[PDB]
Amino acid sequence: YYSRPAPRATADGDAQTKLGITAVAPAQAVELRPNFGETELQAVIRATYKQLFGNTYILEADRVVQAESLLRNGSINVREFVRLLAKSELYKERFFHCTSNNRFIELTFKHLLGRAPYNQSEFVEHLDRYQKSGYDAEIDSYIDSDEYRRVFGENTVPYFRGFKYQTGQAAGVFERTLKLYGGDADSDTNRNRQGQLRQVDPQELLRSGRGIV
Amino acid sequence: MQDAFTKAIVAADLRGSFLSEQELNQLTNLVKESNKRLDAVNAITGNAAEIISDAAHKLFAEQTDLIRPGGNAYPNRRMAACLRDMEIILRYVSYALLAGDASVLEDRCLNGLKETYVALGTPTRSVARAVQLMKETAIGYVNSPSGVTRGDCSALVNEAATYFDKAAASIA
Amino acid sequence: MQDAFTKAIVAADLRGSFLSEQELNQLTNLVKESNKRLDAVNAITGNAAEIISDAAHKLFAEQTDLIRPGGNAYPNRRMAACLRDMEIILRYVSYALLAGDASVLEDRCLNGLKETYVALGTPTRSVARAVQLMKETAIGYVNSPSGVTRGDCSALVNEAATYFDKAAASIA
Amino acid sequence: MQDAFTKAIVAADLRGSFLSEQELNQLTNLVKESNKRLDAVNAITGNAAEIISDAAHKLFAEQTDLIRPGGNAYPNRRMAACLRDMEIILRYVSYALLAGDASVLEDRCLNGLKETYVALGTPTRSVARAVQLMKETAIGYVNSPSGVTRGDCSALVNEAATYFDKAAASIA
Amino acid sequence: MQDAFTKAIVAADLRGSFLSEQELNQLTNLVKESNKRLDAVNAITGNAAEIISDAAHKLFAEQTDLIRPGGNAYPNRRMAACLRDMEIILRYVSYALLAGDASVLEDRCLNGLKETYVALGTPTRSVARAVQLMKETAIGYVNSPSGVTRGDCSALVNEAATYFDKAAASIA
Amino acid sequence: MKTVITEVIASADSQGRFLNNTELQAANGRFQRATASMEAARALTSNADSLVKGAVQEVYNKFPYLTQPGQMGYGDTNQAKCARDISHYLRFITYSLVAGGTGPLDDYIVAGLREVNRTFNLSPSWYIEALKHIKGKVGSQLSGQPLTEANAYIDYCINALS
Amino acid sequence: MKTVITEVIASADSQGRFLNNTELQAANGRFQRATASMEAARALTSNADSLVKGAVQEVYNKFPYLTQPGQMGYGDTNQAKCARDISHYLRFITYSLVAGGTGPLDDYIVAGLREVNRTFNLSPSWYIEALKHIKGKVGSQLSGQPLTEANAYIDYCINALS
Amino acid sequence: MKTVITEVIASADSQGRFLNNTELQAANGRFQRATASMEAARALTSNADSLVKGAVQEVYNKFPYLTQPGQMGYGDTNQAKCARDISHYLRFITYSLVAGGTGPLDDYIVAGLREVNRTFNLSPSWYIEALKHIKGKVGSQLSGQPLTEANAYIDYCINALS
Amino acid sequence: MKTVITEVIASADSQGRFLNNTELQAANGRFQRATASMEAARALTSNADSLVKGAVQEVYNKFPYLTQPGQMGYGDTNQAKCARDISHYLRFITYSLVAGGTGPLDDYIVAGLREVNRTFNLSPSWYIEALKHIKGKVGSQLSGQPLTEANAYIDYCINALS
Ligand SMILES: *[C@H](C)[C@H]1/C(=C/c2[nH]c(/C=C3N=C(/C=C4\NC(=O)C(CC)=C4C)C(C)=C\3CCC(=O)O)c(CCC(=O)O)c2C)NC(=O)[C@@H]1C
Ligand SMILES: *[C@H](C)[C@H]1/C(=C/c2[nH]c(/C=C3N=C(/C=C4\NC(=O)C(CC)=C4C)C(C)=C\3CCC(=O)O)c(CCC(=O)O)c2C)NC(=O)[C@@H]1C
Ligand SMILES: *[C@H](C)[C@H]1/C(=C/c2[nH]c(/C=C3N=C(/C=C4\NC(=O)C(CC)=C4C)C(C)=C\3CCC(=O)O)c(CCC(=O)O)c2C)NC(=O)[C@@H]1C
Ligand SMILES: *[C@H](C)[C@H]1/C(=C/c2[nH]c(/C=C3N=C(/C=C4\NC(=O)C(CC)=C4C)C(C)=C\3CCC(=O)O)c(CCC(=O)O)c2C)NC(=O)[C@@H]1C
Ligand SMILES: *[C@H](C)[C@H]1/C(=C/c2[nH]c(/C=C3N=C(/C=C4\NC(=O)C(CC)=C4C)C(C)=C\3CCC(=O)O)c(CCC(=O)O)c2C)NC(=O)[C@@H]1C
Ligand SMILES: *[C@H](C)[C@H]1/C(=C/c2[nH]c(/C=C3N=C(/C=C4\NC(=O)C(CC)=C4C)C(C)=C\3CCC(=O)O)c(CCC(=O)O)c2C)NC(=O)[C@@H]1C
Ligand SMILES: *[C@H](C)[C@H]1/C(=C/c2[nH]c(/C=C3N=C(/C=C4\NC(=O)C(CC)=C4C)C(C)=C\3CCC(=O)O)c(CCC(=O)O)c2C)NC(=O)[C@@H]1C
Ligand SMILES: *[C@H](C)[C@H]1/C(=C/c2[nH]c(/C=C3N=C(/C=C4\NC(=O)C(CC)=C4C)C(C)=C\3CCC(=O)O)c(CCC(=O)O)c2C)NC(=O)[C@@H]1C
Ligand SMILES: *[C@H](C)[C@H]1/C(=C/c2[nH]c(/C=C3N=C(/C=C4\NC(=O)C(CC)=C4C)C(C)=C\3CCC(=O)O)c(CCC(=O)O)c2C)NC(=O)[C@@H]1C
Ligand SMILES: *[C@H](C)[C@H]1/C(=C/c2[nH]c(/C=C3N=C(/C=C4\NC(=O)C(CC)=C4C)C(C)=C\3CCC(=O)O)c(CCC(=O)O)c2C)NC(=O)[C@@H]1C
Ligand SMILES: *[C@H](C)[C@H]1/C(=C/c2[nH]c(/C=C3N=C(/C=C4\NC(=O)C(CC)=C4C)C(C)=C\3CCC(=O)O)c(CCC(=O)O)c2C)NC(=O)[C@@H]1C
Repeated sequence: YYSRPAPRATADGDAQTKLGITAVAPAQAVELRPNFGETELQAVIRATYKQLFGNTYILEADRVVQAESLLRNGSINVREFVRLLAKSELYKERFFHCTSNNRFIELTFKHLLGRAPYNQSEFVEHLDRYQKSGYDAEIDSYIDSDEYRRVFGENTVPYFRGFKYQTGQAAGVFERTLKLYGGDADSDTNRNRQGQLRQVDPQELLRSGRGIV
Repeated sequence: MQDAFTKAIVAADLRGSFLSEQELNQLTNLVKESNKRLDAVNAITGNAAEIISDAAHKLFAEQTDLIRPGGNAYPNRRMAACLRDMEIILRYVSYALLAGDASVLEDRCLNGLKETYVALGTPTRSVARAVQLMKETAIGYVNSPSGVTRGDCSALVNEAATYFDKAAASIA
Repeated sequence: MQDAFTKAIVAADLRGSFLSEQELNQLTNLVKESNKRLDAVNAITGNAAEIISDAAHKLFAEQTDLIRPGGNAYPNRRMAACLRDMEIILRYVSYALLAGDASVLEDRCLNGLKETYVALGTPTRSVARAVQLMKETAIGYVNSPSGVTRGDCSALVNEAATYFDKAAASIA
Repeated sequence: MQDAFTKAIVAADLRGSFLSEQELNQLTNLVKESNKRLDAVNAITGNAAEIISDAAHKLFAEQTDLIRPGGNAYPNRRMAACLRDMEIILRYVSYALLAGDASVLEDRCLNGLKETYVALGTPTRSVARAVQLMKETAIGYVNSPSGVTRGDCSALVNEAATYFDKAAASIA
Repeated sequence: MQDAFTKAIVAADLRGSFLSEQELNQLTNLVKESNKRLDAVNAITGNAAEIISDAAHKLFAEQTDLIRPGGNAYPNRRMAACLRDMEIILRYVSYALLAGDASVLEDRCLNGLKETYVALGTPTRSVARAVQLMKETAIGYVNSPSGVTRGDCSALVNEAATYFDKAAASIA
Repeated sequence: MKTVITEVIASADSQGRFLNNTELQAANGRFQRATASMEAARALTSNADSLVKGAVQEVYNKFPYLTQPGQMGYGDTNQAKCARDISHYLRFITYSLVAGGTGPLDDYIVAGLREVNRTFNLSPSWYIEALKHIKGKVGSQLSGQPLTEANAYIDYCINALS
Repeated sequence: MKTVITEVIASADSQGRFLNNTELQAANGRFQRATASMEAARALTSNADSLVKGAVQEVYNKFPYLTQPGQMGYGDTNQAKCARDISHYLRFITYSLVAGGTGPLDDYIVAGLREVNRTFNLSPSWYIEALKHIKGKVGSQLSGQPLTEANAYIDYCINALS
Repeated sequence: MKTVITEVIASADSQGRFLNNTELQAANGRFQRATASMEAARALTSNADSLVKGAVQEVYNKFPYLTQPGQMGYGDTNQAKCARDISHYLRFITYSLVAGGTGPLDDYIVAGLREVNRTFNLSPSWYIEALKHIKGKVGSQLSGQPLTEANAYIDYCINALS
Repeated sequence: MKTVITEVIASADSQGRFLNNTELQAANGRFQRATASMEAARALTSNADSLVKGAVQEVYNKFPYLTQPGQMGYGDTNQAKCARDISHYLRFITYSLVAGGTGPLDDYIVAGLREVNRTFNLSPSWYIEALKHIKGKVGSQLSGQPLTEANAYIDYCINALS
């Protein structure tokens, strides 16, 4: 009696595999170590490029050789490597110049922290930041922020934190990130028909609190 | 965020007006109850672990299938999640109770919870049930403490209920 | 992830039971074929570069427009992406072949692919074609190797086919 | 990383030469022992928890002060760390044992450890002691198993020792 | 972090003992002064902007060269920094004052400050000066407020001084 | 909005922990104080108007040239605005007292203060005087803790403005 | 270490702002409460020993088998330890009361609790009883707020242990 | 799920490369071993029940007090559960042998083990005995590599539990 | 360097866990295979030279124009290099066999292959032929698994080159 196939009889994996989030859910974390083999280096590099650029395809010409060398000497940590990629023509061309600032913020949020944006205020602090100071100062505020430091603070490639309960999460990340992720073959792409557009609808943000400012 | 005080303010602001004397008297009295309010919260926090433990036992006695192979609370990993969730909801409820306002609870905790549960395939109904089971146990403590000055806590008790219920409803 | 073994387990689990003796004998037999299975994989991997190269040539001879200005495989950048896609698909197929299960292929590789292709404007039909072209060439090698002990690989060959086809279908 | 095989290669490479026949015979022999090698590792991993548990008990019986207020293993938080550390070292040692090479152990684990311990005020001596305590217990299992084919493991046993000792030394 | 209370605890802990009755009486009385303590802090915070503004004016009247081309407070950008810094130091000092302990100030703020100043080429001397200038102005307010119950604040005033001075010294 | 109560919740929430004794202690503080705070608010609310008149006025004495033609202080529209504004400051300081935190002040007034003021060429100085003058008057109608509270908040703005 | 005072500083510090009225209110709360807290500590400190004896004892009644040979409760060493431990918990509870925050408890007792207990096979249950028994005794020597405080902290551990 | 085969795929996949000789070597290992593994599973599967009875039983001998009224071991419901549980562990162990990896164990049993056990106050110790007793029995029906395999997995749990 | 043994360690290490049964299975695979691998290496090592001559030669037949003056194949220096290179390929394939992984190949030969070849205008094609010709010869001296292994590695390069 206490052992009997339940009538639902869904597997453990089932719930993830049905959504297509099976790889990202408890994502694996890639760390660069104090002395690195030639393969660890090349894993880290592949993982960064895949996560920052959103599984969009980076050719052989697109790669940035210098940043990778500095990463090989030990002269920059992985966290610095991430900033160099993020502050780069190639990133800016894909997720910044073609989209709207509302679209970019949600992208960078996803790229540099696997979650989607928790609420409407997150858009206010990051849009005003951008008018006051550069793009660059904005990008820094992400890597500089404590949440980036607290998880994957140094020598760890950023990984999706969405799709798993994180402390101080808002509800309705889960759904929001599902709008952003959309499967292992999907990729956000500057160059698709109808351009680069926000998936996260603006009314669901307000659904989480909206204070004054 | 928001709470009882802040809220009343905001209202007042849109009228563009100083606070009504009547309105002050809401807050004035709200203050007076503070001490009661606090003890209420304290009681929950103090008994937290238990509240859950209890509720769970009852939940699983009722819906045997959850813990059967293929059910939603099986295997361990899932079970763990389910416990974790209960706790969270509780945590928020408490928060609200102190604030004297649902908001905090609605925004961080409830809003979009349903949809999550749907996508996962977790049965919303059962979740709701658990929340109630919790409710009852919790009130149990709020209402029957030791070493507190005896008096009437009903007002608070009911508000507590409401919070639990908003939870139950929105999840369900 | 999943593979032939793991899968059978999972099935067994939902029934709530130890593995049927009958069911073991599926796996027992599956093991025996291993060696064949392996060589199959080895053959693909060994010839990879060529498989693609070949398929491409044929693909472009057929669908001249892809490589014309305005088509999908023009200019260079695009062409490169298309080669690369072909490789990825192949890569997965191989993986599956070893696992003895479609899953890996469906989840990592095919999942979302159609929609992507749509958004890009890439003509799904042509993609499917390419996959087939690959299929045939690949089988070619699997089935005609050198220095391997002679025997029957059909069973494996067909399963290979199926994988390719799942690909073709889901893309298309 | 590195291991016995890779190592020999590297050496050979700098000379610019094919592997010496003599050198092959090191590796050839190494292969032969594999089975023994493996079981050794298996024994450690199997008993891991225990090994530590044991060593700790003894460590604290000896150096009572570590667990006294003001000592280094007090309070809980610190104690936890100390246990964790022991384990880690073990983990590495095992790794090495399989690889047939100290490197992995030295580079990931031992390197810088002394100085850390110093800065914190951790008494390196005691750490070293713990490592030995572990060593003895571990060998205990490696060397006295049940259901393994009886034969001589000494060669492996000694190599095991050495690893433990490199640890002890570099920490100390 | 640390503060007066926590500190005493920690001491007690290493002895391994409950707090001595004598020691409690330090804290008991410390509590009693709270109200005074608070008002002190309040006074600083209330006047913050001014405190600085003032100190700066005086600093620049004295060391004209700082504001000349080639000096350290020129151009605007630098000037801004210099103001910002002063403020920060102040902020911390206040924090300490509330805590009833230097620590917070030393650890968050003063630690590394000197070296920074050095590397930049900022003249530490002048920095120190500014800190004092601030000190005097600040005391000014602490000691001459409006609407406060008349009584003796000396004890607090001196402690305030000390904090400022630790600052001055470590920077210098 | 930052009040005592909201903050402790926030902090508790971030760490992911239940409200324990630590936070309640803090809350308690807010509630005990309220009695004084509330009193102060009742006092400001009542004399509002009079405070406002006095302030606006003051400003003009302090900066005569404002009332000259071609200036900002000149022509009724502006005077009306000037009144309004100070009334807005007055209502919000009262809100803060009651809410038991700077919160109301911060987002409603302090946020974006600078840029607004820059783009419309409102000189902070003015406002300040207004406030100061107020502070002085309040320093009669109130006493003891009630007073102290009133000050705190009034100042908080001075500092933000400057 | 988490106390009321440290927290508000922390929060203030993070945002990069001066301590304003908001935080002081909170601080005030901590100080007002202290009088009760302090009282409670004096009471526990004095009866320490007696509480400890009673507790240890209790545990054995509750779990007779522990005292049998080949068990954990058996042989003086273990009994000594068991005593020590409970005494440490009490010392931290007294420390917390005085510090006015869970801080002391968190850092000494709680952090790493699980793993310690796992590796040495200490059953939380035991400790708990100890505490409960204590709580009961304390429920005589104390009264009103002093009592309430004592409880809070004692419980906080129960919850952490369980 | 972690099996040999899945892992090499994973590793291959991460680097973005075809399965080359390196991985196949590894795979081969898994397949060669299987014959022994499979044998072991057939043996456990058959004697399941008997192993279970024996284990449950053992536990009670080891911890008499459990069967007393007011305890956990007492009253059939609990006994039923206790049985169930041990059976689940065995099923996963058989699954693992066949799958050729710890995977099945990890995902069903191990992940979340601690917290479950904590919240329901299941003492790891118990399970352990069960396992040990089992291990001892298995140490008769099996021999050579088949045995060795069985052990590995059984232990793996002991370690996870402790 | 990527060998079976190194990888499993790596994977184990990343997760932060002990080597469990899963990995050992894999290792075992590597060791069983070795016997064949090792044999193959002994065979290549011995016939090295002869293989090299034959290859170099072949290339020229395949691409006559190379030997003409003003070309790359022309003048002894180049021929010497060409020999050297193929010998380098030959020694490293042998290393891989013994190491039981592509590791050695990847790090020496493959990494940077493209750019080197581009900057010096070495046409991959050439190398390829060399290899193919080799493969053909090896296809006589070896047989069964030993052969299979040799191929795998030889190919691995073909694929990398192309
Ligand atoms: C327990 C009473 C019931 C139950 C719970 C349950 N939940 C999950 C999985 C998740 N739960 C959440 C929920 C939250 N995310 C949030 O932000 C909040 C608060 C705002 C909650 C409460 C999430 C995100 C997950 C998925 C990710 C994770 O595991 O952390 C499960 C597991 C289902 C799965 O496949 O993941 C379960 C079982 N379900 C029941 O059966 C009980 C009735
Ligand atoms: C309501 C569910 C229960 C109840 C409560 C009750 N409490 C009081 C009075 C007080 N309660 C507290 C408690 C606190 N004040 C604080 O500042 C804190 C945080 C550190 C706490 C936990 C205090 C201090 C008081 C005042 C003194 C006292 O103990 O009485 C009352 C009395 C009525 C009032 O308005 O104060 C009551 C009724 N009584 C019930 O019926 C339930 C058991
Ligand atoms: C080639 C056979 C045909 C073809 C393909 C094609 N694809 C793209 C662009 C993309 N393809 C993908 C797909 C994948 N990403 C993955 O990870 C996987 C496997 C898991 C796949 C298959 C993606 C994401 C892109 C976007 C890449 C990027 O943005 O850099 C193109 C280029 C189209 C474009 O405009 O970029 C093409 C041509 N299309 C054909 O015409 C061939 C028949
Ligand atoms: C099938 C597509 C073609 C075919 C295959 C075939 N292979 C064997 C036997 C073996 N092949 C291998 C290969 C491997 N084993 C390993 O461990 C590895 C990775 C390191 C490889 C590459 C081995 C070891 C064997 C056993 C000995 C042998 O090679 O003969 C057979 C024989 C059947 C059997 O083993 O049961 C067959 C048929 N032969 C063809 O002609 C097919 C087109
Ligand atoms: C050494 C410390 C003790 C010892 C070892 C010993 N082992 C064997 C033989 C084998 N042991 C294994 C073990 C494994 N091979 C694997 O692939 C794996 C992982 C899945 C393991 C765990 C195997 C397979 C063998 C061969 C067959 C057998 O029945 O043992 C021997 C025999 C000699 C040899 O090298 O084969 C010995 C001596 N025996 C002791 O008593 C030592 C204390
Ligand atoms: C003002 C009284 C004097 C002065 C100050 C000054 N500081 C800088 C630059 C910096 N000052 C600091 C200060 C800090 N670092 C810390 O860690 C802390 C405490 C936590 C402080 C207060 C730092 C970090 C900098 C460098 C970065 C920055 O942008 O400020 C300058 C400018 C230096 C420059 O060349 O840019 C100045 C002028 N120097 C004077 O002339 C005054 C006597
Ligand atoms: C010291 C530099 C000056 C001074 C101080 C002084 N203050 C009091 C008494 C109080 N001051 C406060 C202030 C606060 N308590 C709080 O909780 C808060 C935060 C919101 C504040 C700002 C309070 C409440 C008191 C108690 C009542 C009162 O105001 O009298 C005294 C009186 C002595 C005492 O210890 O109670 C004194 C002396 N007075 C001076 O002469 C100095 C210039
Ligand atoms: C009074 C000291 C001086 C004065 C005031 C005056 N104000 C404006 C215009 C504005 N006043 C404000 C201020 C506020 N509006 C808000 O929403 C808030 C926060 C709640 C404040 C503090 C604003 C925003 C405006 C700008 C737009 C508007 O019309 O509201 C003017 C008009 C200046 C202009 O039109 O450019 C004036 C004159 N008038 C005096 O006599 C004093 C010099
Ligand atoms: C008492 C209810 C039972 C009991 C307990 C007991 N404890 C140990 C051993 C330890 N207990 C602790 C606890 C602490 N040490 C700390 O540093 C702190 C924080 C201040 C605590 C709470 C620790 C760390 C140990 C481990 C080693 C040590 O020497 O303390 C034992 C001994 C078990 C062993 O194997 O060493 C026992 C028996 N004793 C009884 O009589 C009750 C059953
Ligand atoms: C047997 C050694 C002892 C015992 C155990 C016992 N267990 C429970 C309850 C649970 N035990 C588990 C364990 C698992 N459930 C799973 O799904 C898995 C993974 C497959 C495991 C290992 C769980 C999750 C529960 C809680 C859910 C449930 O109610 O089934 C009990 C009942 C606890 C209660 O408080 O009701 C008992 C008694 N029974 C004995 O007699 C031994 C002492
Ligand atoms: C042989 C097929 C053809 C040929 C060869 C040739 N090679 C070079 C130059 C280089 N060859 C290599 C290759 C390697 N060096 C390495 O270190 C490795 C990996 C370990 C390899 C594979 C390198 C690196 C060089 C460049 C450095 C150098 O010039 O020595 C040349 C020289 C070409 C030039 O323009 O200088 C030549 C000619 N020539 C023939 O006969 C064949 C056509």
